[PDB]
Amino acid sequence: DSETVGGNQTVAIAGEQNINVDGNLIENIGGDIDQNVTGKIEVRSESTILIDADGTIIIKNDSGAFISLGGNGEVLIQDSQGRKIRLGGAFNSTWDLNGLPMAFINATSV
Amino acid sequence: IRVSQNQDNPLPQINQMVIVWFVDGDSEKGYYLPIINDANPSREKDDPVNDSAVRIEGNNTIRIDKNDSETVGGNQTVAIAGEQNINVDGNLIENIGGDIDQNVTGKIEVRSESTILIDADGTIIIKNDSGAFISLGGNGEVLIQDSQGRKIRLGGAFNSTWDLNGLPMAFINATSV
Amino acid sequence: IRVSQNQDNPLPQINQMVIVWFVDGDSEKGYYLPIINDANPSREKDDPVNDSAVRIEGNNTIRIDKN
Amino acid sequence: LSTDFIVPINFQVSDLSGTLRFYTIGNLVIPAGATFGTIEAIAEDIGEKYNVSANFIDQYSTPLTYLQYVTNIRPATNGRSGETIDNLIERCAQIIR
Amino acid sequence: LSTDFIVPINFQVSDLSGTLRFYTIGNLVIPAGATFGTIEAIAEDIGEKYNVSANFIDQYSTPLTYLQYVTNIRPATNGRSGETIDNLIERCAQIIRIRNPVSALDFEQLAELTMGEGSRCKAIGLLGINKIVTDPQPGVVHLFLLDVNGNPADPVTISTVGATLQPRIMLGTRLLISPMEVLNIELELIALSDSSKTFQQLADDILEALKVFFNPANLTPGEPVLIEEVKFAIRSVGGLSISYLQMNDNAINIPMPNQWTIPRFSYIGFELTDSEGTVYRDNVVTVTNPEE
Amino acid sequence: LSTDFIVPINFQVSDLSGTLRFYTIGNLVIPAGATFGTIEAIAEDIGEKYNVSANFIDQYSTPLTYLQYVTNIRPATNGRSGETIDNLIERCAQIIR
Amino acid sequence: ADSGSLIKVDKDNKREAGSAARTFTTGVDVPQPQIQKQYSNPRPEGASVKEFQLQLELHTSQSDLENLTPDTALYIENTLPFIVGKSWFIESVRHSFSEGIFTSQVSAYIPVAPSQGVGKLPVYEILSYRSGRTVKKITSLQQSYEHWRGTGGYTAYKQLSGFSSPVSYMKGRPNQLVYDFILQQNGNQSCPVPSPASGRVVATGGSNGMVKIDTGGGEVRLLHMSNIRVKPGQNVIRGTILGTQASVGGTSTGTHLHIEANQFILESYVQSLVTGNW
Amino acid sequence: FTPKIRAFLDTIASKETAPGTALNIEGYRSVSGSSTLFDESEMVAGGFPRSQGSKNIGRYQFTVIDYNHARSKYPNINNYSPQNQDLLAYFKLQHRNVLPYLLRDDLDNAIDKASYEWASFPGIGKPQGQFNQVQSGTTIASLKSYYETRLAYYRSLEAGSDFQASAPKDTTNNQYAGKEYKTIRTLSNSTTASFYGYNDGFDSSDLTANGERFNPEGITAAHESLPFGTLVKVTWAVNNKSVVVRINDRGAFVRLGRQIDLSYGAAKALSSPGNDAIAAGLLTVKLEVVELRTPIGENLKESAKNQIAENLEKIKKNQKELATPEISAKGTQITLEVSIDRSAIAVFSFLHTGTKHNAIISDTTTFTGQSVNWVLNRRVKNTRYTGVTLKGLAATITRQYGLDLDMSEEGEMIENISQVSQTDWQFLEKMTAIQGFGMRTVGKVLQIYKITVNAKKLNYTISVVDNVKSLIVTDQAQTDATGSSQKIEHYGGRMTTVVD
Amino acid sequence: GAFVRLGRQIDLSYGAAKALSSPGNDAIAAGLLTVKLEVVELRTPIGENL
Repeated sequence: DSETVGGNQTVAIAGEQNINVDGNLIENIGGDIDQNVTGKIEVRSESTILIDADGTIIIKNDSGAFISLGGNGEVLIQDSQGRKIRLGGAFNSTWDLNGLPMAFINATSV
Repeated sequence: IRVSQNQDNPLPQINQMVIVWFVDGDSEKGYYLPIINDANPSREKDDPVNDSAVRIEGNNTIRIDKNDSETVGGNQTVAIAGEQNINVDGNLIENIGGDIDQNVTGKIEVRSESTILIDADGTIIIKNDSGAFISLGGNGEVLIQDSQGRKIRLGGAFNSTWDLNGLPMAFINATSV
Repeated sequence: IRVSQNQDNPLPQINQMVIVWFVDGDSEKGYYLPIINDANPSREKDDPVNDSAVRIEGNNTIRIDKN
Repeated sequence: LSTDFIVPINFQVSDLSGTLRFYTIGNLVIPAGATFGTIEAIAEDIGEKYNVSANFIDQYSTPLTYLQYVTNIRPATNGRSGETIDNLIERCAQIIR
Repeated sequence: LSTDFIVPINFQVSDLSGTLRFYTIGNLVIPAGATFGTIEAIAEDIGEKYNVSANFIDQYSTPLTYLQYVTNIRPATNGRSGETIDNLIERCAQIIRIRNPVSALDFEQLAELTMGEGSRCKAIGLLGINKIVTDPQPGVVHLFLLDVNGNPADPVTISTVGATLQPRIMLGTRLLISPMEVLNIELELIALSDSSKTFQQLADDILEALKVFFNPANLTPGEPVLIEEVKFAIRSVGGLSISYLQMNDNAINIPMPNQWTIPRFSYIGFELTDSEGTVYRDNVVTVTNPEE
Repeated sequence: LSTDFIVPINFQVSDLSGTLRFYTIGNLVIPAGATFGTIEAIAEDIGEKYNVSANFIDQYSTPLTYLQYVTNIRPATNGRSGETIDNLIERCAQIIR
Repeated sequence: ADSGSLIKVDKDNKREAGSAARTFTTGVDVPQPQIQKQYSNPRPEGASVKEFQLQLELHTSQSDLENLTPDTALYIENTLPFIVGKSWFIESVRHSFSEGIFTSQVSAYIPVAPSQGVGKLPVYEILSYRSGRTVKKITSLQQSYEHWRGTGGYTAYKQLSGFSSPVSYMKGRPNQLVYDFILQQNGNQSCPVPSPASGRVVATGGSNGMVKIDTGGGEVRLLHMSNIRVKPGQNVIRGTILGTQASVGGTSTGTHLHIEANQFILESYVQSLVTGNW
Repeated sequence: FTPKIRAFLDTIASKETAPGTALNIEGYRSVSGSSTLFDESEMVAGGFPRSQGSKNIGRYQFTVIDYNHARSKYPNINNYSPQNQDLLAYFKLQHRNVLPYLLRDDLDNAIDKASYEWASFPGIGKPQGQFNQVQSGTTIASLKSYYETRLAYYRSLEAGSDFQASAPKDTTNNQYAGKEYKTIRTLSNSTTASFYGYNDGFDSSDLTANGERFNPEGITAAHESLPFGTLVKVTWAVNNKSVVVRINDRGAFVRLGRQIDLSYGAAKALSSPGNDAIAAGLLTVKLEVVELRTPIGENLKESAKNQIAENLEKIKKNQKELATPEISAKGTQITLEVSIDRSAIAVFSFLHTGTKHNAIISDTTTFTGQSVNWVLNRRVKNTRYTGVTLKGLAATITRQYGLDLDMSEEGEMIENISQVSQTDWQFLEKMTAIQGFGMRTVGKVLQIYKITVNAKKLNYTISVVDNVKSLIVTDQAQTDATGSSQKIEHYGGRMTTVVD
Repeated sequence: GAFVRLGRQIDLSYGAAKALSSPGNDAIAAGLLTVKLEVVELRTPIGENL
């Protein structure tokens, strides 16, 4: 089956969409992807997951906690209260603590 | 005979019945249209009056020069035995009013070259069958756990925590602390 | 003339050929259907018998109330 | 059109009711590429009832190909059912002198 | 097309005005895959008014499937309304005296026959292959030919006339045949109109009179064109008074370059003035190209 | 075909022009499952003009069902408009001896 | 129906129909059945139209019995001027015999009196063939081998500039090269054979499918073509389908193509077969 | 101004314009021998630009002489506009015999003929073009290349992307055959095959399952399940050479996985220099199905639409038969004056339509004449009327024949009706009958009246005594069995129920 | 249109240009107008399905 649309394709489904593909799904998008989901997003694979972006990657929530894989190579792990673990985007490996204690448990031979 | 201009519908098969008109009554100017017979039986429908059942025994090719619209008041079910190839030159916008349950037997390759944004309101979990995962909690808790039970904890319930599970840690290539 | 009630298929273009019937033989009551000519040629197909090739030069709007 | 168009002589036109009918004087030749053309028309019969105002004639009975509309841009005039005796007498006298 | 096209016999074509109509001689078969095909057409009626220019006949009424265009690639020629009594007298007298083509005249009349009606010949004695008059070659007769179309003769026509005249020339004599040459005449007329004709009617009448005057049948090859004769031919139209006439940018008689050159008037400009002072200026080119 | 096929006797065939016409000698029975088979044909008229080369006859006027093509695998020969007197004399003399 | 161009078949006859002549057509509803492939139906003969009708009863004589048949032209004399001197077509003759008298009734009447080549073709594959050597695919005349000396050695071999093998030509005609090779279309040797040159077909068929073309300056000859589609006297252009390499009905169901033509025609023929531009 | 003419007019402007402006709009204001363009208002003011009397003006170098010569054929040229300059150039192409050679892509001859009009174009056999205004580097080949580039540019603008599955043909009766052998499906990517008929018992005496004699040298094969006559392309993987075989036999040996069995000739056809198919008993081949087809070409519906449109314009034209020249005294007027007591003479008029004569002894000539309505019933017409009353329709019909109309009532307004294969009298009869009217003819004038029980204005009374000789009164019962369909229409029978 | 110029698709008449004027905005005052061109056509208004 082949489908060629010289303009825009608009799909409006009031019910539930089921897609069952036995082969490979290849998506080549020449623009952007804006995915807005009101419910959950549960992705499951059983061989591998590959996430690649030439630029920056940000995984965040409304709580203000995020994992940022910088486009310059910086790595930033931030929690809601503002404690940060940083690696190296042309700086130093820094464990910013916001003036709060850090705990080691079952520490063996640090 | 066709209903539309640029429609080329599948032809009648051998031994199928058609109705033939003769323009100006000439036997040499005949125009046909297939009918429902037995070599041409009726397709199965839930509602024989309102439902549409179509089968194509060859390839199906639709080309639309202008925009396309599709409204489904119920469920849309797609079953493809081979590959699905989607090529969009513009932006792709999907708004889902429910959940997304994506089950893939093979790999998942996601490639972009500008930015990736993953955002939720609650918890985000990236886990494997090995029991190793990254949990970015909805309350701001951060958990980095491996298979054997070594975890780095940040967030709120506890303080900045590094559970080592009774295993030694290290700092290779260390200049200054 | 249409095959089903709620489809409004594209109309024949200017200079395209159609076949016309006259209800009760009246010249003022004519009903048409497009045919395959050269101003209305055949679309390219791998198998002309089983395959379906359709082109729309405008928008395509399909609305389905049920599944 | 790509070729010259001809509205034939004696082409019948009428008003909305169809009771008043005019006929073209001659052949009207609309040259290739042009769409509009003017000609003169004469009433079907004599009498003052054919003196009609502008934009009063808009129907033609015979449907010709590529012909869209017809109108009159001038009120019909000089429709008469016979001149007076005094005007005839004056005309006769002026011929004498 | 995937099949071979057929333009039927007697296919009618016409000019833009629609008054001149030509009909195809026979059926034309354009083989499948070709896009063009040529065939001869004949005028609807006799007369010199059908002698039209190239590409002047392109309108056709009956439509054929996939037929895109039709046009005459050759200017129609040999339109004749008839012959006068003196022409018929000459035709009768030549039958009286053509026994043994011996003089210049005799030779020319024979060559004009068997080459067509509307052609021309010029017979010159003792003219060698160099075409130089001062070197006479006894026993040599040189023929110069203008074909039925009014152009210098095609080699096939030369061969045909040679074969025709071979069993009629004196034994031992040498017959040379070559095409004729054409001298182009460009006219400029300044004349006063008496208003008895319109400017367009005057121009048409003058053009017709000059086309009659410069007919190769009415012209003697190698003889000078006399400007007084041209003025008389122009004025015989009537309804005008000639003020000035130029031929080839001068007012003097035009001598032909050699013995075998025929005049062929190509361009004429009109400047007609009436009593009221209206100046009508026009220009007509009659031949397709200088070397035609 | 699933059944035996019959090309009937006196079946008219011709060349591309249709001027030379042959007719089959008898019924041709193509057995079930077989597709392409052969039979003898005779010219419509006497004369040497019907002697034609192989692959020259390929048209048949009556369009029969399931029949696709016809050809001639031999050049048609022995078309004659009457023998010579000398050959007849020889034939007569040979009978005697 | 294929083009929908609404072609007209005859000059209209709007005689005594009205003064308009531009709003009506003066015809019927049912068209005539068209008989020819491309030509249109002939105009009504007119000799079937009666303009005069004459009833003739006469005392039967022997001459009026043997010479009075519908195949003769009647000439009635000593009568009205419009009857005298005209040929009357006998519609019918009747001979009655009620008693010793023979009576004749004659119904008679008077008839009314009076491009270089094709555009595009599918790509072909050309395989040079020799009786001894193996058949090899070629792209031009330069790569090939000359064919054998056929039935009396009409071939002679010369040496040319770019040919990788001796060039074969007819004896006495260096210009006229002769070759034997196999055409192919998608691997099929029963493909149609496009014409190698434009000209007039002068002779077809014969012992071995000889198509002969008169190009105006030379002759192009082709051998071993079956199912010839061109007739003698026909005009063909470059790329016209002259016939088939091998017939479908198993007429030995295999052979090559023999071609005699000059060097330029053969080179352009191979180039057009390979490229598809004609 | 198709792409060909457009490209040629560019090839002309490439050398006949001012430097730097060959495709620019400003090049339409070029001046010969000068890089300065003339006034923009001058090209529209009308006539010909007077600002430079002697110099050549325009994109194509023209003077007032060429302008007048063009106006001799195209009088609509009133000013010197880019459209008007293009039309003048097209006229010059027409007159110099450049169009016939340009329309069939003979660019050498087209340039040769155009060299007589434009001095910058070289001629055939002379790179001076019968003049000496040919610049350096200007040759016929360069002009051809420029024309090809311009034509390609013009064609690329309206280049489509659809494909055509059919091919144009001149006539519906005419038919054409396929030209390409298209692969349909792949029977087997790789299967083992063997050849039969070589050093075996299979000779020309055997019969194939087709019913044909076996030709071992033929390109044929036996397949297990394909129908006879199926064309199978067999490709040998060793040399990548493919040959099309025709399935005729069914095969005797079954073996395992043996779909096809080639003949000896078919196997020999697979051999290539250095690769002998017969050398290897078993060939690993690929099987495909091919079929005769029409090659798929570019869609030409856009050109076909233009062709249909121009044919539609051309068919509507005066192509009728001329009047027949018939010198005779037959069709004249018959005027009859008749009286019975010489008190008054009654006059009637008819048209002569027939004549009879008995010649032998009974010198008798019989003349027959008919009313003028016979003129209306002579020719069958096809026409349509819309928005016309009964009186208007009758008036037009009578005016078509020079008759007079006498009808007091206008009648109803007919909105849409078609006269299909009917004479004018028949159409008038139908229209008057459907409205309850009837016609009558006297002399030249046709009168239309209402069919009412009280319509005879004058009354004439006679007595049976002393005047009449016969009187037969008849009465019949109405029935649908007899009469015509119109008779039962006038009775109760009618289609009362109709569909909107 | 007589003048061709560059990028000139339309040329309004004097009355058409005057019809574009509004209180405080004279179209004739500005020789060149930056305008948007659309094609309109007589139509039957789209109503609720009955």
